[PDB]
Amino acid sequence: XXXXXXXXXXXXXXXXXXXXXXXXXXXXXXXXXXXXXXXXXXXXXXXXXXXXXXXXXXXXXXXXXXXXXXXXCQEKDVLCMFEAEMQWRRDYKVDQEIVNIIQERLKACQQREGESHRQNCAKELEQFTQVVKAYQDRYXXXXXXXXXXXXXXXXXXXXXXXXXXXXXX
Amino acid sequence: THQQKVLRLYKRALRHLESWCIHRDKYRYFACLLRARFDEHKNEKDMVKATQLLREAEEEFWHGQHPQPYIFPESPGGTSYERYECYKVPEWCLDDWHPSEKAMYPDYFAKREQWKKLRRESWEREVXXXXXXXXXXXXXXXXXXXXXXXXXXXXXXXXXXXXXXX
Amino acid sequence: NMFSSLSLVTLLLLTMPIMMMSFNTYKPSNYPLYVKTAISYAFITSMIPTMMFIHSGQELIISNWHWLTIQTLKLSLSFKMDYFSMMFIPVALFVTWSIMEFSMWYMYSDPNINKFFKYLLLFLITMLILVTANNLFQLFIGWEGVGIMSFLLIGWWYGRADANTAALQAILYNRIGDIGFILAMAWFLTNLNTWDLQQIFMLNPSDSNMPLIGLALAATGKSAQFGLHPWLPSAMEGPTPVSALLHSSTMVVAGIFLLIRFYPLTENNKYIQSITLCLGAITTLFTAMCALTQNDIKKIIAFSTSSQLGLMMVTIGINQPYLAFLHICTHAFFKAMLFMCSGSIIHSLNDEQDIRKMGGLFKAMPFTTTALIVGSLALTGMPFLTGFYSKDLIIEAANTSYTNAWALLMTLIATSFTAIYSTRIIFFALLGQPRFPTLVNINENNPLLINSIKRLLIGSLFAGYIISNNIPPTTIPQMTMPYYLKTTALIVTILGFILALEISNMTKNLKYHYPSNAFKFSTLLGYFPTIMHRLAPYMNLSMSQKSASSLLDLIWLEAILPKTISLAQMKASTLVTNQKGLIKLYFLSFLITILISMILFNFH
Amino acid sequence: RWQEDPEPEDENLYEKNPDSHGYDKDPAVDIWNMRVVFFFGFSIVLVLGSTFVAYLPDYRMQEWARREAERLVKYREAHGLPIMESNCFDPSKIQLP
Amino acid sequence: RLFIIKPSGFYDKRFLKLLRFYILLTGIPVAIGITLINVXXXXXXXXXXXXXXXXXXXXXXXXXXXX
Amino acid sequence: XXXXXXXXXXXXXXXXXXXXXQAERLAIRSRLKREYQLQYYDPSRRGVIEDPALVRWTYARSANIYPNFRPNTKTSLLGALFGIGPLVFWYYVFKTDRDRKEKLIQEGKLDRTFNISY
Amino acid sequence: KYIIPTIMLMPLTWLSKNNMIWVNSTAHSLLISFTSLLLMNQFGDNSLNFSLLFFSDSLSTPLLILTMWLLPLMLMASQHHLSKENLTRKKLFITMLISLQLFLIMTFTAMELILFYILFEATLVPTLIIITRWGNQTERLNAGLYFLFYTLAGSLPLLVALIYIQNTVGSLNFLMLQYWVQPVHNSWSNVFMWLACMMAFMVKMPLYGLHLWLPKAHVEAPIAGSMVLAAVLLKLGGYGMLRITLILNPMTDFMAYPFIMLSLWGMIMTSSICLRQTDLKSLIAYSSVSHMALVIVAILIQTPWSYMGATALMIAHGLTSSMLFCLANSNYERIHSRTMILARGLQTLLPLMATWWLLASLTNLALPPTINLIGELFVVMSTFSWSNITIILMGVNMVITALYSLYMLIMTQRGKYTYHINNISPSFTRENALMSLHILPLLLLTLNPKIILGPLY
Repeated sequence: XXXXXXXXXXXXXXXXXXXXXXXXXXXXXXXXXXXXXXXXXXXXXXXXXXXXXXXXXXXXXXXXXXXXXXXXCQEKDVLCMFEAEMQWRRDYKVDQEIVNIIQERLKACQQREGESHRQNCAKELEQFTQVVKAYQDRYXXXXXXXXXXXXXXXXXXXXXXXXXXXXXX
Repeated sequence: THQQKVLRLYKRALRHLESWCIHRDKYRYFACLLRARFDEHKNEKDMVKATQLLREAEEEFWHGQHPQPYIFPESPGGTSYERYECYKVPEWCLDDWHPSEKAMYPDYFAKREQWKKLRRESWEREVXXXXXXXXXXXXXXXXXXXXXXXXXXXXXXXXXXXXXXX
Repeated sequence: NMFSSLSLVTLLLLTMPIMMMSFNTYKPSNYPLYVKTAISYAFITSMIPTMMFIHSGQELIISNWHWLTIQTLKLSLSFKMDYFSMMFIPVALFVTWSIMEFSMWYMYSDPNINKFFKYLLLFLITMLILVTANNLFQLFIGWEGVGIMSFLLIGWWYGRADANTAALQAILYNRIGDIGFILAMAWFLTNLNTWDLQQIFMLNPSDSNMPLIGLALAATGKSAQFGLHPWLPSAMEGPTPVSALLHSSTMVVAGIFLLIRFYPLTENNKYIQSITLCLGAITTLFTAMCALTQNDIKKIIAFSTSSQLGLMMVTIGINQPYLAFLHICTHAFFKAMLFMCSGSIIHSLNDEQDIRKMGGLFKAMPFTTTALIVGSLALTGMPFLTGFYSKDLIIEAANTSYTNAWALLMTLIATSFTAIYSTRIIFFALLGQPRFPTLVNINENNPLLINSIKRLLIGSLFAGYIISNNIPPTTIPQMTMPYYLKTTALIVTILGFILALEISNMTKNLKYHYPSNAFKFSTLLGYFPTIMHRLAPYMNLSMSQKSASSLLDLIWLEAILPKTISLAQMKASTLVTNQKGLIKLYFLSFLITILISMILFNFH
Repeated sequence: RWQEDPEPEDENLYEKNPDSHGYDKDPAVDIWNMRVVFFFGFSIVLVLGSTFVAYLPDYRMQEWARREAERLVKYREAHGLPIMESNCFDPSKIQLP
Repeated sequence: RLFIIKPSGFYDKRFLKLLRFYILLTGIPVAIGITLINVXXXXXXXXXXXXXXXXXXXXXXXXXXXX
Repeated sequence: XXXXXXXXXXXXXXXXXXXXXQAERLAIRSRLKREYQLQYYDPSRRGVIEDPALVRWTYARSANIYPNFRPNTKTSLLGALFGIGPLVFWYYVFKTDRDRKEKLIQEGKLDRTFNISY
Repeated sequence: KYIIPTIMLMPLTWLSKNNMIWVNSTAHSLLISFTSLLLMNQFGDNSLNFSLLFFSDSLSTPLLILTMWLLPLMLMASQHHLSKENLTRKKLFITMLISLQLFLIMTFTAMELILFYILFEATLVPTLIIITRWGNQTERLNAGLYFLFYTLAGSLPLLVALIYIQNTVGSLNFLMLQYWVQPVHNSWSNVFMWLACMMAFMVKMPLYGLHLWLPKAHVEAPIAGSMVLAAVLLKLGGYGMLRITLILNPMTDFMAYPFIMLSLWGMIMTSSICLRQTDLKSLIAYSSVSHMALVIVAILIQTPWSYMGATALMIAHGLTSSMLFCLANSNYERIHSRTMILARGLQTLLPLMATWWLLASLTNLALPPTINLIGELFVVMSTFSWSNITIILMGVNMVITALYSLYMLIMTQRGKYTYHINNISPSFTRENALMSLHILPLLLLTLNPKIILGPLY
């Protein structure tokens, strides 16, 4: 909901015109099992949801934003670095699961189309290629294990290539 | 021994014959042909000529040696259940059974206890009888049979008694 | 909504005996019957979603038990119910359904009667995981799980010698097949961030490294092939329902099953198309040749699977996944019958596993012999004996291609070669005069046998009516060459059987003919016990014993610290034992020490 | 000559003068130790300890990050063009060379 | 009838009985663990208001035993 | 190892020296069997028998390491080339693959766009 | 919270009466191990320090829980031994385990390198007394001297290494302060700075060269089999390789390149010998070389994926090899010899222990995701990003991983046992409990392996 895109709406409607037979085996079993134990499971779930009554709201998500970036404070000192290093590790842990959502968007496209596969969608394909390429350059993926102090050197390496190539042309 | 080496090859030749031929009536035809070949040299005893034929017997047989021979059922080595189907349980595990469970079916436990008491008493008499045999080294080839009739049990008692049941 | 709910029921029903395995409730003698009753209702619950698939519906489900959150990944227990996965479930369940009630008759009155059923359920569960696998990590659970449960089943009979060689080799040759499969994992993760099977259909990369050294190398380990196949005749050493499952529906599909699911990769790559058929060309005749010379009831059927696997490899090489699964589904019904109806002979005439000694006539046994005739002819190209609906569709499609000509010609000889070993069950053992294995041998039909074989006949006859008609196909192959391509599939079975009957009767009915000793037979075993049972285990152990252990791991790699002990003790002896007392000698050394500090060392 | 070296003897509890036990000597010590407190650790560390492991107390932002990511996706999609990653923790750096 | 092959059995079967007796003894909180989801409510997804950040449990979703 | 003809019953003669040779083999075979017979067929034992031949078999690999190897000769140096040698073999394999990879990252990109894992 | 109740185990064993001892030492240790899982697991984005620098928090160490898991288990299998001798001797060699447990907690908890070093070598002292006494076979001293003169010869260069860093670059201390560290310029003078930090951990984590430290410690058995579990703890006790390579030398990986190649050949040659060997304990001793060699490969790559497999394998091997040694001890207490060929017979004589033999053997291979599939496979996946050639060598090793396990099974799965008359009772209630307490914790890690691999997970 909200964040996940997916398809808008599915059609799914049966006609059944050819052959009389015993109506349909798929339709008869669907109507029978809906009231057999599926209706009892819906009644038991409603009985437990109503039994809760009082519920705590709770904060759930925590704030804490910015508090000075790592590429603003320099020189080896524990008082300034510790707040900056916690900020970068917060962003890195979230960006690991940002890609996961975009990856699941591509997972949703594969099943819903099936036969089309790569012929349609295109929006999820373009969104995945843009993020992963940016994730490869900015958030390590090449510069060893995670470190906030080494990240500034990784950003400087990409900035040096932009300054050298543009000056020639 | 010359006699044993001929019999060992002849026993192998008959069982190796049924791998090449399919039907039992055709097997009997070739069996009579093999008898006529060996009876020609069996009539006279030789020290040089008969030993030359023994080494010659390895040839022709080795030319058609591997058509995957039949061992039939449970045979020493070969194919199709050599040690399989018979998992078995050792006699040492029988006495190892704990109480309460040992109380169930008392006919098997009481009869085994009587045989165990007889085996314990005969063990002292069997040890003196085994060293009584004239060799004065340890043993010669095979184990010697019992001479005494009153004491019974020929050397080993647990060799034949309690083995395996399929 | 009903599709998602009923799909998990089939998974839960098979785990219910395992849930009641750990004590729970006492069940004496009823535990072998409890497995039969659990799978009986599992078939009915699996029939409905397949009937829904013919109508309308396709659903993918996850249990939300994602154990991985590591670096842009989610790995839940995914269950795919789509085409190749959906249709295979009721086919595999109906095959087992007969084998479980067969397991009541065979292996009866054993101390480990309950434990035998325990591993067979796990052998069914691990396969069902591999079938419904939508994650590549989920795919490993099935592909290794079936290969690891086979150890307990092939080496089930507790033999001191020879029995454990087969169980060792079953995983040993499988783990050389793993080299590709684990390489297929590592390439998939590095090149594609998604890791799951839902990626390949969009933004498909054109690389030869992935399927060749990967899925094809996995297809050589699992499911026979040419690469490594000495584990097939050795697997016959175990009990007969075990050898039935490994070569009909379970272990025999695992190699091919991966290649069908990875169908967009095979179509795009041209180099993969050739190598799948070039390796598939050697699988067709070389393994079929071994079925002729080897004369054992079980071992003929063991090599017949690998000859059938050649056609299963051609389907991947021809780029037709739709006709790929159709052959294996019908193959499941072919050898569920053929393995244990022939296995019924072994138990009847004492304990004989040879075709030469066996003489089970058609008049002597009425029920078992009828299945042997139908089952053998079903493998060959027969118009309505479920052979035409599986085997003949591949042969007609193969002729119209830009693919290799030598691979196409080699498959045509193998299709006619099927008639030889199928008649070598009938003419060699069943037909003619009985060989008489033992004096006074009892053979009788049991109530458990009648309920199993007769209900297998429905699956072996109606397979070309239900599976072929209901499944939606893509692109019709039959169009060109009425005599060169279309007729050649049926004529090979007719000319092959006539050649088999003329060759077998000439040696059997001759009386005086004399068999020739000198022959050019590279056919007895295919010379694989000479290189992979004689040379390959020796070369890995000679480098372990002549080298490694007797040179490095005990002497040379140790020689770092004993090197600084043998030289250290020599330096130790030059101070303690040196200078045998005497104040004279110690004071003579003090003369030099002052001269070192003044002349040799520059300080004042 | 060994003099006093010969003293080695085979010893096993098994079942003789023990009935059924795990601890060496005394039936009273055996039951209270080998079956009670031996299996009390089997009940507290294994059964009651299964509730913890990783399930319940969040465990290093595994469940927290999912709720945090989803609200950041919907906010950045409506206003901005670039999705999440574009320039990670870099805004006006004092040159390079 | 035969005496057959004998094993120890008495020592073997007792251990499995002694193991399972202490699984069942702490199998009661396993049974309570099911009813904790049944009787008491687990968690609901809702936006937090600026009043209290943490009380008893700071941030815990699913299962009352987690809090 | 196998020859042109498999050894099983090839080349056998009765003679006089060979007849006494089989008598020598049975003399030790029966001697070691009877001491096993005296140990197996009594209920008073209860335990695992030692057997001096089997202990010396385990002692052959676990011990007798440094009492041996005192004649090194040229055989030991050949074993060193089969041990320390293959370690130097991969040094010209892994480095050549890495130098192939490192050149691609800087100029003419070969790495996939949909790559993020490690 | 962790230290102090562990120290109170020392007066517990001495004050208690002669009839008890073993009941108090095992029961009280189990409730301390429960409380370790209760508090240590809680962490934020970056794991925040516990208190003052004496014993600190865990950042990527769920391996402390394993030490707490063996804390009672190092007493269960040692019950068969020590019982024949004096009551004062019993109390002494329980307290030597308590001292081991005291120092082993201190190594993993304390986020340091200077004070960590004097706890790193401090574990060697109680194990030395443990190995040099109670050894049933001879050459205790030809294994006891080799136990120190391999480790201390490599670890004493840390005094000239670690102190040299803190004298130039700030101070080592907290590691959370360690961001002063500048990348190494890579010169001929900087070669011996890197080697001295590595060679200390190159011994405890066995390679191809200088690996003979481990088999001598295992074959020559200290006490029964419970002390061999502490020898497994020493392998994973050199965990500082996770900390040094990441922090102290981040730019230095060019000098790591020859050391990976050494450990890569310490996979084929170490496995080949682990096939034709006679001793049952030795066939676990050489398989433990190759299993821990996988970790050394993963560390020197320095990729974020490899540390996940590295941290997993430390816990994976710590409860699978120790499980295998308990099975080796269970045959050593009955047959009285460590020979594989002589001690032959499962299922027929050992009906329920044979299922524990199967579960322990198959865990060495890649089973359904317990811990070793999350351990081994993660390293193999990470090696391809290093170089494409690796899996050609690593795949061959995956064949021989079966050849440790199945060869140990088959050579015991023959139901002959003609020479053997002993082993009447299959297993005591404690002996079967040992086997369950090793596999069932790994079976609980199937549901959630987050507390099995966590360096930024």
